Amino acid sequence: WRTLVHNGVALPPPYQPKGLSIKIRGETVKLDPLQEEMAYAWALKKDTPYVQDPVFQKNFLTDFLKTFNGRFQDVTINEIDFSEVYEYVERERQLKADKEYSAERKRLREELKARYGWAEMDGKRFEIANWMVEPPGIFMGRGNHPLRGRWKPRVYEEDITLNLGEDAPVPPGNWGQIVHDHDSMWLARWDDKLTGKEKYVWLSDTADIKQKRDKSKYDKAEMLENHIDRVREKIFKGLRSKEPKMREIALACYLIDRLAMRVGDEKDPDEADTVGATTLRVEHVKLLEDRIEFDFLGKDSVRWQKSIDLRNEPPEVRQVFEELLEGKKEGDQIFQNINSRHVNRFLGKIVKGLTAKVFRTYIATKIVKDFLAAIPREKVTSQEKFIYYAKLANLKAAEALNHKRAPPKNWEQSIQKKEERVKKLMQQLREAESEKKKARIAERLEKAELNLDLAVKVRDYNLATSLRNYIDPRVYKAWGRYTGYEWRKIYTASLLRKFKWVEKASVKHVLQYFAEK
Amino acid sequence: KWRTLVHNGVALPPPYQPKGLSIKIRGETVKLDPLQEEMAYAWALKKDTPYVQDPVFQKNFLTDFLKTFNGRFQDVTINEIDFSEVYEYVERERQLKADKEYRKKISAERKRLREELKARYGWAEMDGKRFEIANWMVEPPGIFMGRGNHPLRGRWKPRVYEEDITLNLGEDAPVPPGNWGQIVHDHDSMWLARWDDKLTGKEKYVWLSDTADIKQKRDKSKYDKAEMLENHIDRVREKIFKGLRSKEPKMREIALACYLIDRLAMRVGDEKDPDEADTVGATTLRVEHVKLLEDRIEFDFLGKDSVRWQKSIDLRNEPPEVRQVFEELLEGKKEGDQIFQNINSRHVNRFLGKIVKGLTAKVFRTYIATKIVKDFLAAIPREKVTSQEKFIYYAKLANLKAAEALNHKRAPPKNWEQSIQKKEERVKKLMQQLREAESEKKKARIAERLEKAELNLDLAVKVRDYNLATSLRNYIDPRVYKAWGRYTGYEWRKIYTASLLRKFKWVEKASVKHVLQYFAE
Ligand SMILES: [Cl-]
Ligand SMILES: [Cl-]
Ligand SMILES: [Cl-]
Ligand SMILES: [Cl-]
Ligand SMILES: [Cl-]
Ligand SMILES: [Cl-]
Ligand SMILES: [Cl-]
Ligand SMILES: [Cl-]
Ligand SMILES: [Cl-]
Ligand SMILES: [Cl-]
Ligand SMILES: [Cl-]
Ligand SMILES: [Cl-]
Repeated sequence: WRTLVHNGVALPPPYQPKGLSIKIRGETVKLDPLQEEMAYAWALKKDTPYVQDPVFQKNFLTDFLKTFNGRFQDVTINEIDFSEVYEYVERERQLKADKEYSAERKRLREELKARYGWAEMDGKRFEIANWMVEPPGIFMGRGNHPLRGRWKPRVYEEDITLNLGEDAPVPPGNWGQIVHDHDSMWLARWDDKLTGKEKYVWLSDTADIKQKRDKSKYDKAEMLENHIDRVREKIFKGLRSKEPKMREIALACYLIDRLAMRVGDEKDPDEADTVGATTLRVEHVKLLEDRIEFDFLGKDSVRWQKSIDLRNEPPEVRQVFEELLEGKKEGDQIFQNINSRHVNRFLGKIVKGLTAKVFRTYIATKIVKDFLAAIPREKVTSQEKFIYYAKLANLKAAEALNHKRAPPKNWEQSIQKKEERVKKLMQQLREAESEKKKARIAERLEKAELNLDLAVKVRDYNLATSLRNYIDPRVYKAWGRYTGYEWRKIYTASLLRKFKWVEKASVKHVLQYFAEK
Repeated sequence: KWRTLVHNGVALPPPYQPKGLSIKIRGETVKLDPLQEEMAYAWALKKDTPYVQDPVFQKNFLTDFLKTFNGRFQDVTINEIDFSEVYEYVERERQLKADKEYRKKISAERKRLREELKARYGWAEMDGKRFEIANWMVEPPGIFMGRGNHPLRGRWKPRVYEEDITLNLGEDAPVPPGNWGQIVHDHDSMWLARWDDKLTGKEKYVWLSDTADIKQKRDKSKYDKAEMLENHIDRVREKIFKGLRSKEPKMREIALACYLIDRLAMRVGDEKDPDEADTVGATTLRVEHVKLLEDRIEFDFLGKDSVRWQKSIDLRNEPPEVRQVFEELLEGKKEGDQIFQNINSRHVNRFLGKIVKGLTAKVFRTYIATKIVKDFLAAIPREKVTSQEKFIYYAKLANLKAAEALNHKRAPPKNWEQSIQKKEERVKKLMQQLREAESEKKKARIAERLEKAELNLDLAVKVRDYNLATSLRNYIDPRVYKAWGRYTGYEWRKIYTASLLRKFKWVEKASVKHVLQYFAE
C-alpha cells in the first residue's frame, strides 16, 4: 500500500466497581476493583459447565488468589461463597429483560462505529473488521485448552502499535509505537498478555479475516460436542414451556437436531430451494400414531421425504406439532412465528455463539467422522479407495442435511457409459499378459468400478454444499493422517484456498477418535 | 510467470534384473516371477532390521506381495514363507562386496557415469538462465517407510514410468525423448515434472535447487531422519562397537570417531562453518588433549580465546574395544600429534550410512540435541509454566542443555561482568518502582517488566560460557518447541528470530503428535 489512515482501535471501557463482597470460609471479604472484576466474570459463568471443570477452576484461582496479598493461597472454589456476586448478576439480568425502553445507545454505538470502523487506503474507504479491543475476561478455547480459566489481562494503548502512512495524522492515544510498514496489511498489533500470541487488526473483506471467521465456525461446532446433551435437554424443556412462542421456537430447534433442517429464511442459493422449517406447510406433514412423515416438493421439482419414528421420542414433540397444525388449512405455513433471529437467540442462551448454522455444521461433521471411524483401516487399500470412502461420508452428510437435487440431466446414459467403461476395461486387461500392462489396466479398472458405484449413489444429492460449508476439513486432514493417503485430493483448488487454515491446524481432536480401536 | 522453460525431463530408474530365485510357502517351492522376486528381494534386504518384526509392516508388505499370486496363497501369513534362499543370495552378494568397491573397477567408471547422467538431466534453462535441477532422479520402487509409525509402512511403492509423468515446458521448447504422459506449458507453475505417487497418492514434483520448496524439504528431511534414529539407536551403537572390532584399521578409527559422536556429541572436526569451527572435534584432538586412565578416558581441550572444554567417559562398563582402539591410535605418537589422522566427514558418513541409510554425523547430533531438549521440557510440571516469559525461559534453559551437550562452549562475552551488574541494578530499581506503584495499570505494567528482568538475569548468568544459537538453528527439531507451545498453551514462535521462523516454516504444517504424546504421558 501507498497511503493508509485510520483512527486506531477502540479500547474497552474501564470496569465499574459495585462494592460487592464474597465469603471465604465464612469470612466476609470486601472485593477490590480488580478482584471484583474477576469475581464478576466468574459469576457471569455461574450457570455454565466450565465452572465445574477442575482445570478451569484451578487456572482461574491462579490469577484470582494472587490478588489477596498472600492470604487464601490454599483456598479452592468450593470454599468461596460468590452468592452476593451471583445475586447482582441475576438482578442485572432481570433488569435487562425488563427495560423495554432509553435507546440512545444507538447514537453511542453508531458514534463509535463511525469513529473507529473505517480506514482509508490509497484513497479508498475500507471497513475495519476488529477495531474493538476486547475487554479482559476469562480465557476459553475449544474445550481442552491448557490455559482455560486463566485471566486475560487488560490491554492498554501503550501495548498497541499502529500501522499508518507517514503523512497520516497520528490519532489520539498513548500508542506504544506508530510503524510505517508499507509492506504489511495489518492496522494495529499487540501481544496477548496471557498466551503471548500476536493480535492483529485487519480490514474487512481480507484473506486473514475470512480465514479467521471460517475457522471460528468449525471451532464452535467442535465445542458443541461438549454441550449437545444439554442443548437437547433445553430444546425438550422448551417444548414443554407454558409460552407458545417458546414452544414453536423449540420445535424448530428440535427439527435442526433431528432432521438437520435449516430454519428456512437463509437466502444462499446453494440451499434456498431445500426444505426448511419456515417453508413447511400443513400438507407437507402427516402425524400418525407411530411416526411423523414429511413430504416436501420444492421449486426445482425435487421431492424430499423423511420420517421420524415417534416410538422413543418425548411426547411433547407430537404435542407441539398438533398445537401448530390445529385449525389450519392444508396450504397454511406451519411455523409462522419463526426466523433465524428467534432460533439463534434461543440456541445462544444455551451455548453462547451457537446458531443453526453451527448446529448443522456439528451434525454434518459428526456424521462424516462417525462414518469414517467405522471403516477398518485394512479396508483402505489405495488412494482411490480412500477417496471413495471420503465421498460416501460426504454423501451421508448431504442426505442428512437435506441437500437433495434434481438428477444430472444425462445421468441415465452416463451411468451406462461408466458401465460400458467398466465392461470394456474389464476384459481389456484379460487379454494382456504383460504385467506392466496388466497392472496399469488394473489401476483404472478399480478407479472405474469405484467411480461407478459412487455415481449411482450420489445421483440425488449435492455433496458440494456440505463439503464447502458444513464439514470441518480437519476431519478429512485427520483421515488422511490416520490412513496415510492424500486428503487434499478430496478438495477442489477453490476449497483448498478456503480451507488454507487447515494446513496449520491441529487435528488431534479427530485423529484421537479414529485411533481409538 | 516464467517466459521460457527448457529441460530434459527426468531420469527413470533402471529395470529390475531377475535372479531366478525361489521361496517356500508351506514347504512348497514356488518360483518367483520378476515382480514377486523384486519384492521378495527388498524384504530380504531388511532381514536383519526391526521392520520385518513389526506386525503392521508385515501385514502391509503381505498385502501387496500376496496380490501377485492372484489365485493361490491369498490366506498366507508371514511365518508360512521361507525366504532363506533369497536371504542366502543377499548374504552372498554382500559378502562379495566385502572385497573391492572403492577401487578403480567401481571408482572412476561409477564416477564417470554419475557425472554423465547429471550432465544430461541436472540443468534447466529458465528465461535464458541456467539453473540446477534438484531432484531429477525418479526413485526406484521399494518398500515404503516413514518416520517409524506411518500407517502404510511395509507397503510396496510401485514403479513409475515415463507414461506416468507430466513435464512442464515452454510452448516451443524441445520435447525431450521419452513417452511422457503429458506435456503442459504452465507459466504459473515453477515445477518441471509431476506425477502421482502410486502408493500414497501424494503429487510428486521436480524443482530447481534454488527454490523454497527444495530448501524446506531438505531442512525437514534432516530432522525426520533424526526422529527415525530414535527407534534404531541401540542397533546403531552395536554396529559402532562392531566397527571397533573390525580387522581393517581404517574402519576401526572411523568407528571410534562415531563412538565419540554418540558418547560426547563430538563433531567430526572438518566442517568449515564458523559456527562450530572453534569447538572441539575428533580431528582437532591431539595426544595432550586425551588422558587414558585405568577405568576412564578424560578429554581436556584448550581452544580459541583460551577456552577449555573438558569431558570424560567412564570405561568400566564400556566394551573393551573402546580402550583397545584408543591405545592403538595413541601408540607411537607424542605430544603435538593428531590422534585421528584418517578421518573426515565423508568416511564417517559412509560408515554411518551403511548402518542406517541417510544417517550422518549432523543427523546423529540432531537426534542427541533434540532428545536432550525433549527430556528437559518433559520433566517440567505444567504448574511451573506460569506465563509466556516463564515458557520462553524454560525453552532457553533446554536450549542451553543442548549447547552443553554438543560442546558449543565459548569465551564469556566481552563485558559480561558489567552487563551482569547492570541487570542486577535494573531488577533492584524495578522492585522499588513496584513497591511505590499506585494504580492497578501501573502495578501490573511493572510486574510484567520485573518478571522479565529477573528471568533474563538468571539466563544471562547461566548461558555465559555457551552459544545457544548454534543448536537452536541446526540441531534441535523445531517440532519440539511447537509441541511445547501446544502442551502449555503459550506462543512458541517467540523462541525464534524472524530468520529461524523462515527456515522452520515447514513446522507450521507438520504434525507434532510424536513429541506431544511424550509430553502428555
Ligand atoms: Cl470490532
Ligand atoms: Cl478450552
Ligand atoms: Cl466447551
Ligand atoms: Cl489505555
Ligand atoms: Cl436457512
Ligand atoms: Cl428465546
Ligand atoms: Cl497432512
Ligand atoms: Cl522419486
Ligand atoms: Cl514408518
Ligand atoms: Cl565438523
Ligand atoms: Cl507432518
Ligand atoms: Cl497429526
